[PDB]
Amino acid sequence: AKHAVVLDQDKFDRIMKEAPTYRYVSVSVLVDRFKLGGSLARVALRHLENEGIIKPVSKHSKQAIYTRAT
Amino acid sequence: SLVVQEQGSFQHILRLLNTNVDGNINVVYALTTIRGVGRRYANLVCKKADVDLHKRAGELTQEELERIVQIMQNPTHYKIPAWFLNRQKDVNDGKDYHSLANNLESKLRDDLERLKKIRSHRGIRHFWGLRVRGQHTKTTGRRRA
Amino acid sequence: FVPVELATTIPVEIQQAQQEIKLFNKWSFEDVEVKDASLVDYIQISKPIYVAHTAGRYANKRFRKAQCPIVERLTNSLMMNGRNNGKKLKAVRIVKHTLEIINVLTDQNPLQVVVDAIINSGPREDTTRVGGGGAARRQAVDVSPLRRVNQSIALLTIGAREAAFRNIKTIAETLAEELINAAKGSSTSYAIKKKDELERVAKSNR
Amino acid sequence: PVTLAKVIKVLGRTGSRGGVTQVRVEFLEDTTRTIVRNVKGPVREGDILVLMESEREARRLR
Amino acid sequence: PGVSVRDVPAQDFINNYASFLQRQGKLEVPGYVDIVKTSAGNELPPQDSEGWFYKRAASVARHIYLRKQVGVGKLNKLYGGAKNRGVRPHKHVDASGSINRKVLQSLEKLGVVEISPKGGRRISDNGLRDLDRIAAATLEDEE
Amino acid sequence: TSHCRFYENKYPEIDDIVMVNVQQIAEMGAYVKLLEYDNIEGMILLSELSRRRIRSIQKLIRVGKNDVAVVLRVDKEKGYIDLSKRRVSSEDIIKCEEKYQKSKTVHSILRYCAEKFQIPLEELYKTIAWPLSRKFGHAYEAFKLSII
RNA sequence: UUAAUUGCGAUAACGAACGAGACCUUAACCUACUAAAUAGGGUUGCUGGCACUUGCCGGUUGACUCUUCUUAGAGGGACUAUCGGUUUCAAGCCGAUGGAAGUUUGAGGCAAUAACAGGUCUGUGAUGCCCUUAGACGUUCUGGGCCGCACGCGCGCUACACUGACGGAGCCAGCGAGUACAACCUUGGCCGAGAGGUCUGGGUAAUCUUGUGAAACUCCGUCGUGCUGGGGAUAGAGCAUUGUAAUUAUUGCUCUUCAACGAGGAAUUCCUAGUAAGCGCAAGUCAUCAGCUUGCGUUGAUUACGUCCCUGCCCUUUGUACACACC
RNA sequence: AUCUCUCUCUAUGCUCUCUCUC
Ligand SMILES: [Mg+2]
Ligand SMILES: [Mg+2]
Ligand SMILES: [Mg+2]
Ligand SMILES: [Mg+2]
Ligand SMILES: [Mg+2]
Ligand SMILES: [Mg+2]
Ligand SMILES: [Mg+2]
Ligand SMILES: [Mg+2]
Ligand SMILES: [Mg+2]
Ligand SMILES: [Mg+2]
Ligand SMILES: [Mg+2]
Ligand SMILES: [Mg+2]
Repeated sequence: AKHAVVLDQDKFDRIMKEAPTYRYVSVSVLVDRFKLGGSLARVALRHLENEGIIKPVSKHSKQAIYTRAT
Repeated sequence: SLVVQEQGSFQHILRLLNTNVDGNINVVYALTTIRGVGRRYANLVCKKADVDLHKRAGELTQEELERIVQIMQNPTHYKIPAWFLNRQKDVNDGKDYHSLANNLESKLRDDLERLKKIRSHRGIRHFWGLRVRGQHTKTTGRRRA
Repeated sequence: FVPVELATTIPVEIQQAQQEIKLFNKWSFEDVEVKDASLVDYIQISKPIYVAHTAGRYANKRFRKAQCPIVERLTNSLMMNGRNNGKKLKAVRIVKHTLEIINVLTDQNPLQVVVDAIINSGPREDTTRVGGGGAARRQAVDVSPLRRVNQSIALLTIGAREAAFRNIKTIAETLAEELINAAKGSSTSYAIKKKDELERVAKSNR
Repeated sequence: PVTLAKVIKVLGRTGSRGGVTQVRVEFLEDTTRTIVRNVKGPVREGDILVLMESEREARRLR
Repeated sequence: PGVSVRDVPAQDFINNYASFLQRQGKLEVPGYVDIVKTSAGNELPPQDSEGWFYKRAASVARHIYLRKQVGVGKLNKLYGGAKNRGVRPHKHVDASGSINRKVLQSLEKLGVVEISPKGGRRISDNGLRDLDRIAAATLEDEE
Repeated sequence: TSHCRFYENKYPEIDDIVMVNVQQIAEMGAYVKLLEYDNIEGMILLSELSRRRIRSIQKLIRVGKNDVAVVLRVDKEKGYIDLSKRRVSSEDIIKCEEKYQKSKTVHSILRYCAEKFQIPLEELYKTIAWPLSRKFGHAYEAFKLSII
């Protein structure tokens, strides 16, 4: 990945609007669909999960299993 | 954990202590790129400074960087004893020093020169281009110069 | 459903009809749809194992290998290449994650999807180095069911392995994706492609 | 094109390397045919065997 | 009906205890907190600056509660692990010997861990009470 | 990422002459990259690699090197190439080589521009190489005509 | 037929003897027997804690009671048993049931005849013979040397990273081995940031070290496609330790130094179930040092159950201008 | 009367020798 380890405002907005429609949400997924690549993606995911937005399925760390609200 | 998005304030790729410090490596691990600076001790330095490790390379404000530099170059005053730094005890001053960037190599060179002058075994080996620290050259070191 | 009163603390899920119906760690071991005719006692299903981790004897008879749960077999196959020889717990965890991914993406009971993938990857026509003097001659030989299934499983695992070798994608997700591809939709997964190539090769030879 | 036939009896095992089985295949669609087929791998009696090959058959493997 | 230390999950409990310790004023920290690697069999010191030694203390307390006659050496053996000798296969090396001792001393000062006239350290009644309280808190957090 | 096929359409045709750079040997033959058509993976099944029995595999074919080839089986759905080396006739070989060279030259032309300005590669391919090909047959011929 | 010159049987052969098998040694099964502060329970005292109405979790050499686990000892157990078919229905085999177990139950240990011109006089006071025998090839002291390095092979280890690494925090093993006419394994309490010191005791043994709280693993993190926190070679500099003696780093520990190395050509080894591999540990050597062996034990796959194609082997027949026997 | 039917290169090699007592 060509850097892309920034919690940029535009990037955040994109994430907000692209995490729905798609059923599966993960760090790997984010990396694939070109936004954040690596460590700060996890942080972003965490801060999307305060109340609602994306619902958890995983009860496990390292691999994240998350589905948007239907 | 940080929810802060941050605007255009951090400038990536920094020129610190002459040697180029690269972008978005985790402060400690950004400092490691500089010679003389190494992992654990970098971390310790950071801790001493009182900057949070979970930050970007460009994130660091100038003052913090300055403090870090000070900690590195003058180590003894900020509670860093012997089992800590590069040239412990030393051969030239008696005081211990945490040599950096373009100093350690120079010191090494000086040592080599002295050895050569005084024709010691290690020095001889170095002159030759041979393995010093207990190795059997029956197999060891076929890469050459 | 029906809370059993104990001095020891037991979770609600356990109390509920999991005592009544014994299907998986909260997944359907029912449905039961094998697309090809019969194929049972070669792809196991039926026996509702809770967690894909059973210590038994599945090498000590000719066909007894079949009575391994398919998920368990998958886990075992995943358990491969230096860094991961032994450590079946890890494999089990990965399988669980894969299942979760499947559930998330394109819904359905994941077990059925897995079964479909197993069916639709594996080859009908195969090649053996018969020789003809030891040279490059390979007669087209049709494959036995159990063996074919095993091969398919192996190739699925291989695909995942290939994907994971220096990548952001954690093994499980990748595996799930490839499984889905194999089942039906795109058929751009590695394993399925390989199988098809093999079949083609077999066809052009006798 | 898709065909499938049940196995009933094994006509031994043949091959320079070996391992590859000679089988007697009976078609579940019309039981009038019992053909000599090459099968790779572990195979017993009463198994459904998918065949991409329709009519071609061989006995010995050399 | 009630609670004890054995019946409550490990890591969560430990973290709760650590949090409690942090909240509390008395701890008696060394002059070398997060300067040591906690193990000579370890390569890099602990992360997230503040605490971690607290966590270790909590863990030690838990261990003491579980057993009866545990000394410094045994605790050291318990912690640490495989030291990356690099090119040479990794042998099991014990933790940093003094750190555990310091932790024990701190606990003694707080009044949670005492000594038995057989050899080693055992739990104090106050300590037991504290542990029980922590367990209760953890239970509350869960449900 | 840099990609896109050598010719006009996405997928290769039956009995198309190609040049194959050898990647790695497996079981069927080799998973080669076709240098006359994109970089789509295909295989030479062990029967049609050479005219005669030559015993050695790493002297007449060779890993890393290019081989004069022809496409036998193509499946216009996803991506499979059943390939031959033997079915290439005497002579013919020279022609194939020439074609390969032409293709290489074409490829060389289309990258400098990209380097100078990024922008989508597919678009570039569309606006430089394809219409001419459609009009005649090959891009190198068109280039030659232009030069003349 | 069988792993088997293992059987059954045809029978100028009959009755044999080794060998195999049996046999030992252990590993599994014995809620059967004998038993047990040097092995664990059980109830109750004696208390500690939280619920409190009984209770749960412990501590304590308090009694007393046993013995399922831990130890052993006598013994027993499976013999292919029971059917199902197949086979001159004999020899046996594959499948099913029951069983702790049905591959000779797994693995060993002993291993025949005949040799090899295999290996060693560098295990010996096991020696023939030849030599040197007093400035000695005997002997010991001092110091090197076997550890040298343009290279070429053979073992092994670490890696080439996300199933990762790095932090925490979970927490679980079996073989051992260990003190006297010497200086062992070392606990527990204070030193040091590690290594390692130090006063003490326990243990010349199921007790003490040691439940060897072992790794790998397990959970919460941190890092995130990068020769990059992957790799730790090579170099510096310093603190201890063993030893009369560490330079040609003995080793250990702290530091900094960060190369080759993106899963490996042609080639070839090893393996068919607690096996392969991963992972440790102890022992042997040992004053100090394991990347080594030898034994354990954790974690535990994939694919065969077959053929003679390559590589051998076994017998039978066959052909040999070969017996130094196809080299 | 029941067979069924497989396949190719591969060159050479120099270091002895042995009986007893009836
Ligand atoms: Mg019977
Ligand atoms: Mg035996
Ligand atoms: Mg002699
Ligand atoms: Mg002399
Ligand atoms: Mg030597
Ligand atoms: Mg060896
Ligand atoms: Mg490291
Ligand atoms: Mg590693
Ligand atoms: Mg034990
Ligand atoms: Mg690095
Ligand atoms: Mg030595
Ligand atoms: Mg000859």
